[PDB]
Amino acid sequence: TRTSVLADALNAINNAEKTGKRQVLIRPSSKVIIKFLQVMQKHGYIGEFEYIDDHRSGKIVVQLNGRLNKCGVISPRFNVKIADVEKWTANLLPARQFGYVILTTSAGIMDHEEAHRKHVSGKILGFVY
Amino acid sequence: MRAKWRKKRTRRLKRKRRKVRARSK
Amino acid sequence: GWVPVTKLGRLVKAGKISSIEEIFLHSLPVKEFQIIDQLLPNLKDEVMNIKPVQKQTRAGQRTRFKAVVVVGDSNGHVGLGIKTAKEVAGAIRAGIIIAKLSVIPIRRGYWGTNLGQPHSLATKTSGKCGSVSVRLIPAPRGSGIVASPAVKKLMQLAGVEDVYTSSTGSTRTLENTLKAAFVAIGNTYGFLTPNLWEVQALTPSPMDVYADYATAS
Amino acid sequence: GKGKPRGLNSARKLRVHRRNNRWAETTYKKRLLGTAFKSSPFGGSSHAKGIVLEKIGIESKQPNSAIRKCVRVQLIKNGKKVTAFVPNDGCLNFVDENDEVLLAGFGRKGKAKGDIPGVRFKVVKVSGVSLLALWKEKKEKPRS
Amino acid sequence: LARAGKVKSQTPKVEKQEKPKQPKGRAYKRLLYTRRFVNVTLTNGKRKMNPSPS
Amino acid sequence: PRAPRTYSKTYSTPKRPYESARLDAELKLAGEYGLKNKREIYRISFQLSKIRRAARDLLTRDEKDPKRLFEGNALIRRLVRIGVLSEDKKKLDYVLALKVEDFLERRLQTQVYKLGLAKSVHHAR
Amino acid sequence: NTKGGKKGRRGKNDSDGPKRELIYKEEGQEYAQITKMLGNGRVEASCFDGNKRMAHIRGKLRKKVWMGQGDIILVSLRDFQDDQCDVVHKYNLDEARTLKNQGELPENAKI
RNA sequence: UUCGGGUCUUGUAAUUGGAAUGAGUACAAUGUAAAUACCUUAACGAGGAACAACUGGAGGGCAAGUCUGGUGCCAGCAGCCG
RNA sequence: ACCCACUCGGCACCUUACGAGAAAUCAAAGUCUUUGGGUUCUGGGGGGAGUAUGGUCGCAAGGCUGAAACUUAAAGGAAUU
RNA sequence: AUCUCUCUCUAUGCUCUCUCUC
Ligand SMILES: [Mg+2]
Ligand SMILES: [Mg+2]
Ligand SMILES: [Mg+2]
Ligand SMILES: [Mg+2]
Ligand SMILES: [Mg+2]
Ligand SMILES: [Mg+2]
Ligand SMILES: [Mg+2]
Ligand SMILES: [Mg+2]
Repeated sequence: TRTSVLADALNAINNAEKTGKRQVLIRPSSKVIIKFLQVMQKHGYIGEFEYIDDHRSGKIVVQLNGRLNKCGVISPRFNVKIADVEKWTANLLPARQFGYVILTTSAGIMDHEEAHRKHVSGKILGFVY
Repeated sequence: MRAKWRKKRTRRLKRKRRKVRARSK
Repeated sequence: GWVPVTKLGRLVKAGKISSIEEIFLHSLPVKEFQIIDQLLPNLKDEVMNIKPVQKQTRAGQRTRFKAVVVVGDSNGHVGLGIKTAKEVAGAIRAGIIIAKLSVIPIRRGYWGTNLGQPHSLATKTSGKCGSVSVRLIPAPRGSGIVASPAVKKLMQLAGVEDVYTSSTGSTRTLENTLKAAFVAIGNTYGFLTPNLWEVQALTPSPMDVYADYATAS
Repeated sequence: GKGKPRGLNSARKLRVHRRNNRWAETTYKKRLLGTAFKSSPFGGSSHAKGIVLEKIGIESKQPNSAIRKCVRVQLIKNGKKVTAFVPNDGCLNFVDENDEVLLAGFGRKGKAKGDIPGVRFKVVKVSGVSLLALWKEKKEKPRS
Repeated sequence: LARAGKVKSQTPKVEKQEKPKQPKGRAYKRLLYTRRFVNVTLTNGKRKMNPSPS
Repeated sequence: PRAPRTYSKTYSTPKRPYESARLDAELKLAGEYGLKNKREIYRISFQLSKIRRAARDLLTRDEKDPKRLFEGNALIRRLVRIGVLSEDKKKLDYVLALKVEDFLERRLQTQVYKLGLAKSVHHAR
Repeated sequence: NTKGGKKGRRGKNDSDGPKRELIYKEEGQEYAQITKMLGNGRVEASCFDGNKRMAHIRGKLRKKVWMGQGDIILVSLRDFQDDQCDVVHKYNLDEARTLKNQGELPENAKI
């Protein structure tokens, strides 16, 4: 079995980026993945995503800018506290200030900076750049 | 040196030891 | 006898280009060390290590010496070279030439506070030559280049203020380590970061524009 | 795909695995089996003292040569027979048999120095005087 | 004879020279600095310190 | 017993003892500012290192956070009081730099020699 | 030629001569007949004095001069120990005979 | 024109000085349960020989000598290489 | 039954590297410093050693499990002349 | 579709080691 759909999607995206291909096909998709993509779009890491979210499960096709470098996951979604977020950023993000650690928080799925602004940490979902 | 031969030798030694133990008993 | 063979070299000689930056932009086949000397004024010729090297063929040994050269100014662009040769001085010279030919620029990055003047490194950057993996983690102001002496020297030559490094593999092979470091440095500018993002249109090459002056007929 | 388990509730297993693996680190094993106390003549101790039995000039390992000069020591605490080397040139002329002597290791975490087989310990304080001092004149030993 | 206690029993012990008192702590450091970074006549060539009678 | 009599180490010894360039630098500093002990230089570096650590920590906390507003400012004030930091230079990045030369310059050993009174650093000492 | 000609014997050169001066006795140093040539540099050699001993080869002769059974040999006895002792100098057959003639060693063993 | 002044500032050697000091000593005063020691302080107190810094090293690792005499696979060094 | 066009599933190839390799090599040994798709199981210098001691499973032979003391500065992998 | 198809004992060997200046 595929256990983490989001992870697989991210892997696919990464592979596409590596290739230089400017379109993907996320296979099972839906909800969390969609939200992640939305967040990415907000900062403009992916160009435009369109899903044949049909009568089954959903299939996302991402027309992407290619400016995205890498987009991770971590499937043991660790319960991030408001202080060790810095540590996480240091570990995961390349630059000190460029890039976004994706957090699934009670306030919703968004990047790290936005979470900080709302002062709600949650669980790590992934990261871009 | 071959390892199989060594193993065989060891086994033989073990057997001998066992025999000795039996005798003692 | 400073007569060039290549067209770029000829152009450089004539004086219709004064910028290495342009060359870097258009990725030009440099094969004359003269060009770099002409354009890049002050560059420190530094030899790292001289490894004795042999190939034991019938009648005794055959001692060749492998010199490692790191060249560069103290502001951005850094040269890197290696040569095996019979005499040591000659080998060193050859390495220097090669290093000059190589010379690669760094995207000298920041930490967040900005303030002023090109500082340390852009991102967490890596490169592997052998097993050896070199990290370059951009270290805050004054946090002196922390590395293998060789790597420290290379960084100094480049013109980096403060960097954290992390080693993997057998770093006792100094040459390999140096190569890895060079690769990592190269990677720094070959990386997409929000400071790039906004696309700037292509400028024509000096090789295409000044093509009439490069050729003598 | 990274052989070790990576789950949120997978912790216990991970810990146990780590524990099991640790048992292969030689140092850790030494620390925890109690071989520092159960085995080894310097039983946990750092600077055991004993007494001279025989004054064997032990022949060295190869590339090198020369007769090396060592001491048979009966340790006062445990009472094991020990082969312990004496530093400097002709310090044997200050040791003598039936004399009390303090010993140390070899900067070797046990084991043996790079020429002397069987030897594991430096003779350091002959009758509580120290050998270095004796060597460089400095102080004189109680003997008669 | 191949017996223990050679060399030092054989070699004549030549006594230590009198020598003018080489300074201490701060002064010594200063002297060292003067020796190494103040002048040095070997400006062209190498940054070598200890020479030889050769 | 009494208890709270705590003794602090005050200096850091370098991890590599014969890294030549570092040693040379130290020697040069000693020559410049008359120093009996390399532990003096080491002491000062340790102090500076501590300051740097604090600054780093402050930076780790975001711009115009309460901690940053307090501790950083306090540090800056302290530095100004000693001297060392310039009056234009009060922005934490400067603190992160600070060199090593400046602490060996704003000290009685050098401060006496700075206006005269001695005509040599050893004399001043 | 030394032992077996070889490709790998011309990188040595031996200099002593057959017409060399015979070495005499010293203090803590005496003459031994070899009882049995043992392994690993060790050798069982009965002294002319009247003690059994255990003889040991010490450098020098370890590769340069090969030895056999029942040979007259200079042994410097250990001054601190006694049971383990070391070979210093091998005597030639002619040399041995001369020594015997002289009467420097006790007449008990034959060459 | 062949120097040179050393004009401007230093480095250098037993040379030769002209000024400081606490470390011991200490009238005493302070200190203190009483006295030590410190903080204060009148008297005595440095010309290299004194009022004396050792401790490791100098093939590499690793800063530092293809110096001088001795020993000669011995004596011994050497954490490992050697 | 043949022939072309496709796929689906399987054993495999050949070609490259644009990756990964310490390389030899690899369409996985790739997506592994830009390091967390899920899980089991093993290894931590070589030797002593798969030995000694226990335990068990066995008619036995043996298998499963599995040390330490001591011992050395190498053993080993791939390539190169 | 053109190969053609050859053959046996032979054991062992102990004596080092080496860099420069950039
Ligand atoms: Mg010859
Ligand atoms: Mg006082
Ligand atoms: Mg000394
Ligand atoms: Mg050196
Ligand atoms: Mg010594
Ligand atoms: Mg093991
Ligand atoms: Mg059993
Ligand atoms: Mg090998």
